[PDB]
Amino acid sequence: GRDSLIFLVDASKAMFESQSEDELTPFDMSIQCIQSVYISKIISSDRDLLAVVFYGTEKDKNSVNFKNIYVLQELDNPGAKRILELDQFKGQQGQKRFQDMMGHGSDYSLSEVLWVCANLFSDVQFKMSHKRIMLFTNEDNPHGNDSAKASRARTKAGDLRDTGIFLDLMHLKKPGGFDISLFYRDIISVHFEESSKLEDLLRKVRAKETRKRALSRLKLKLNKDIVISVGIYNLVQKALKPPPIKLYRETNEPVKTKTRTFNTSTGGLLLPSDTKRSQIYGSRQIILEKEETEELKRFDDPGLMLMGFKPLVLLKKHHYLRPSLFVYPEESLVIGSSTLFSALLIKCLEKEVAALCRYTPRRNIPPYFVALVPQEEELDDQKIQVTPPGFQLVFLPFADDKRKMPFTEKIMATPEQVGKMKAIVEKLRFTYRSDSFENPVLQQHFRNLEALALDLMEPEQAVDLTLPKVEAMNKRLGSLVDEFKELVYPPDY
Amino acid sequence: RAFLGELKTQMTSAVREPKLPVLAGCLKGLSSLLCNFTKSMEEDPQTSREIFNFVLKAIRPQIDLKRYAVPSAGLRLFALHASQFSTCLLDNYVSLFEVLLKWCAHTNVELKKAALSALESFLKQVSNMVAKNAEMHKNKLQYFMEQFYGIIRNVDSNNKELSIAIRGYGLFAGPCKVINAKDVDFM
Amino acid sequence: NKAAVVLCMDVGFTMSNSIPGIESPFEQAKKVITMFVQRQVFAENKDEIALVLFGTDGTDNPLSGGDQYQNITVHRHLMLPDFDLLEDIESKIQPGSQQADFLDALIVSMDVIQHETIGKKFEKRHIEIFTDLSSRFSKSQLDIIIHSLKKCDISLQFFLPFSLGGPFRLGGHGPSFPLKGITEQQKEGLEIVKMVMISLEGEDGLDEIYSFSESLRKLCVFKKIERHSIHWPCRLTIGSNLSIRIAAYKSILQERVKKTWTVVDAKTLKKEDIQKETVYCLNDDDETEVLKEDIIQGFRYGSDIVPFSKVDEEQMKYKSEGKCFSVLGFCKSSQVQRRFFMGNQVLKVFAARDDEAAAVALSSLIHALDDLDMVAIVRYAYDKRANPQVGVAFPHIKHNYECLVYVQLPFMEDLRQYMFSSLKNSKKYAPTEAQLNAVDALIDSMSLAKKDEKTDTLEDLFPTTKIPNPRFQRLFQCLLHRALHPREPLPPIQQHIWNMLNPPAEVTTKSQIPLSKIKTLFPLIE
DNA sequence: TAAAAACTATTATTATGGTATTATGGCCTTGGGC
DNA sequence: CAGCTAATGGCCATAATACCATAATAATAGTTTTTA
Repeated sequence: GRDSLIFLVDASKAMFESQSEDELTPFDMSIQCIQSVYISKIISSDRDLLAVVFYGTEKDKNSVNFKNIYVLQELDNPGAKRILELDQFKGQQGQKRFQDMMGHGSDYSLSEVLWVCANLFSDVQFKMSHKRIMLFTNEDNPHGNDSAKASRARTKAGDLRDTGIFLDLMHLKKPGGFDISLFYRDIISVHFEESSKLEDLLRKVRAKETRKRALSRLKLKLNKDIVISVGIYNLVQKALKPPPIKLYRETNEPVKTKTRTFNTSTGGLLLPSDTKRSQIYGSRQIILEKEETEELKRFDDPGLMLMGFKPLVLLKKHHYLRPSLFVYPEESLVIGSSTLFSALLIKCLEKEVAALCRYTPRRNIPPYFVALVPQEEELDDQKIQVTPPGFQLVFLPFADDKRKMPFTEKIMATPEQVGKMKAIVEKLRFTYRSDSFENPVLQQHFRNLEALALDLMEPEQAVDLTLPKVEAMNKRLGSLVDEFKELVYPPDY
Repeated sequence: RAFLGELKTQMTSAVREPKLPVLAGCLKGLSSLLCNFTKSMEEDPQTSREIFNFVLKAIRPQIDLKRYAVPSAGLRLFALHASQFSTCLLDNYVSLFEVLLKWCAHTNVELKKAALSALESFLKQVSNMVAKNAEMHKNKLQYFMEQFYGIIRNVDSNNKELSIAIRGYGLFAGPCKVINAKDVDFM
Repeated sequence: NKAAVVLCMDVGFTMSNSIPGIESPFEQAKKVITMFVQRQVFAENKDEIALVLFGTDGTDNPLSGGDQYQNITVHRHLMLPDFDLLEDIESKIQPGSQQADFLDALIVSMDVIQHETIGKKFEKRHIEIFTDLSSRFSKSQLDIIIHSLKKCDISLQFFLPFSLGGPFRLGGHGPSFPLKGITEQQKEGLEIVKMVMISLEGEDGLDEIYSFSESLRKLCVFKKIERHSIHWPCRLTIGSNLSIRIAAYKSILQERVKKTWTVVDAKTLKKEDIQKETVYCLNDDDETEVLKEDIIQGFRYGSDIVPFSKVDEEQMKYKSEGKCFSVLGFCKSSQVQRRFFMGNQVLKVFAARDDEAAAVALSSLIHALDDLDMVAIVRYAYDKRANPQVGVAFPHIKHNYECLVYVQLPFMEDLRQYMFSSLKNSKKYAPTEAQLNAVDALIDSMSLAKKDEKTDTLEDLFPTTKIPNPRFQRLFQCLLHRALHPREPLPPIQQHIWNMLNPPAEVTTKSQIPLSKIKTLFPLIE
């Protein structure tokens, strides 16, 4: 449920060495990779557990008590001085000191290493799912000498994949990024792409957050006589942080502050009995029970009702407000809405018609009128899903929505502009994407925490464009905005 | 009196039902509380009274005898003169009395005995002011009297199992001092 | 706002008409008018009311004579509202039946505006004559009163029991009554008011002809007197090329309470006893009290405690400045999805105008957007106090006036996605269509908006809009009830409530036998 | 009579949210014959 | 002075907070079974 993800560096010998190359030991590149995912799960803050281990080496860290290994850490959600604790390992001083202080390279034996790290899959005491491992190697030859080691590769390998446990080798630059194809299968283990490097890892997880989540499950009675139960889902919440946590000063420790009510006149206490929930205006104070309030919500019950069918195009935006998060109607428990819900969306979409509902949130609420667009089902060859089949949970518009908005005259433009304006926008347009879109200015703080995480000087201080780039603005389009400026006006801004 | 209050509340607007763990406690140590009261009067009769009256169906059955364990000691330990109460509400109540009697008694369970207990007991308290009252116990005597009395002869033709004990005490409770105001001579 | 409010009301005989279904017109009158009462308690602003009584049995007014002033009673005086003014509803109101004429209460209402607003500063004013139009109708002083209430800047309303053109709701879903139920006396009065309205604000007022029941269907009185959205100053930057002083505006956004359900005392209600317990503690091993609330500001994350302060926060925090709005770029609308329109707060954005030129060129870029299905990518930092934000913004087009609306661009994290096996795979679920088609025909019978008026305006039963949401309404019933009457159990839910709550039964009836084909053709499991 | 497991059901678990609520949030409004 | 300040009168967004409220799982107990 909260799963496994694993760092590993191969060792024969020369790997922790740089191949005498003048940039880095690709070993070290791997080092910052480890840094990058383990750090990454600071941001993503993933109850997935992470692994740091090496092998193939001089001394050992393990419980399996064999040559050419080191544990680094056991499976973990991260730690600040788990980060720091591993932070020694950059730098040639830290290359070496890391190496020798631990000892660096002698021999190894492959599938031995398999059940090594696998036997870090032993380390699981908890609920995990994903078994995912990464070897760091340029190794062209595991060995030529004992091909019984090779049979051991092709032997235990299939076991460990069959173990559901999956390690691959990303294209880490042995020359050509690798030149080897040949025997390599064993070494390695909703439409997307793949990459050979860490940078993708780096930025991709710079802002990243939770993955496996579906929890509170409501229903929809369609009519009074027929059934569906409805899965509540958050495509997101407009995801925010785990928020500021109380820890006292020098003690550093959680306050375990509590709250109740003393009497605020006499030194006595107060109790929910002793108080109530009031509205007050003018002269009259008026007091009614926290109960009385919470059940004044009551109309029906948490649950949902097909309230009808509407033109989809009937409302585009005259309007908009707090989103649908996405309810997928459950079909395992209640199926046939497999079929029902299926052809529902089929034809209602065909009708450009939608199923209105009155949604009743959890432990009641006052419920509300909200449309449900049938959500279509979009999948390509490898099945990118932009539209998981379902409903758009479409809030209806209401008085408050319209509580105010002005109306007055409008003076209008001319085609003389649009002739240029269009292509002007063609310079201002970009094909956009699903991706690289956020409010990082909050991200920057879990950068600021990446600090104490590594305990270093300045953050990653990475780059997303949520802000426009001038060279392109003044580049592709140019100053034709001048033409527009003096079209109808000498502005002085 | 808070706990009294906010459970008095929780019995109301949540599925018309409190949290019975929470009443089991409220009443539970309310045992000792009452033991210390010296004559509750106003709310508390209704407090108890209610709680038992609402213990009477499948509600949120938990260790289902717990549902029944709530009144189990609940009426039982409540022997007070504060527990001399529905002598206010009796002619009404005794209806309810036997309703609960029949209720758990006939409710197939592993604690009947509680029923029997309070049965005898509040039964007694009845009998006690009965012993102290010609006015409110002569007729209303014969009210409660006959209330049970349907059970008195009810035993003759039926199978009540252990409930036999029941009658005798009521079969006493009828004749206590009572041949004075109401002749038990044939009894 | 800050205003005077003239409620000109008929309680009389035909307002007292015994009528099936929906309540009698004067009953209607205190229902809607007392929802005005509601919303006045729910206005919590400077709004006053002085009352013109007609349909009553008596005359109270500056002049009692004239042959007018007949059946004109002055109950109330324009004042900052108070709860006794709430109580007069609960007290005076009756089926008082006796007749005034219409220009009578019209000129009396004139004076209601006149001398009281004199001495009471009110920027906006209104006079609303709610009457079923049963009388001998004075056409005498009509246009006098009309353009003098123009001098009184009087917007105008009328309520009655009908439309100009499975119950019949008293609120929700348009005109509900047998359409010709109009007594034609009230149709000559209809022409009277036609003249009055076409005279003052123009002929458009014939839609401003309203009923009391539609007065329970709509919000109608809600949009009269009230302030427009206020300028949000900053520049929308269009490229390093272009920056523009503009007015951001909050358009569609979520309501909330008017207060928390004040949690204060019981048995007194006096908040003096009232406050919650700070109660900050130590962490562990008796973990005892700590005082001087200040603590570091930190976390755990992962497996790691995250010691930190508010200091290192404040400093180490990059931000926006105090405000900004900057186009981040543009794109076509093709790849783009409504779900993937995200947010709650929405900005109708109009000009910083007067020097309106770049609002015109703004229109230029607008139709540069609309032709090509083009959407806006814009930073927005709210102005008044210190915040960065960024979001999508898009032009909406409704011919008479248009703006771009700032809204949240759903942000890359924002997509949750599962392993879900395709509904494209029905290979475990298919019936015969022969049911599916039929229940489609149901979907028509249940189509809420079907083409109406032959305006191609498909009138959605449940047509959103002037139909509100409970939480407030629900409470509001709680508010008149308990505010105006002692503690009770659940207050009246009066089904105008549920009228709103539930669609009309011509659709529903048309669902019934399809509601049958559901159960029949479509079984259940579990 | 209990007395045995007993696979069953229960109500127990949060992690994760969403509400709903707090708080001012750094601003727009108020003032007076020189 | 010049114009009255200018912090006064007001205060909306936020972020924060709360309550407050579930599945993801995993338990309880549970009432039957005869046995005795």
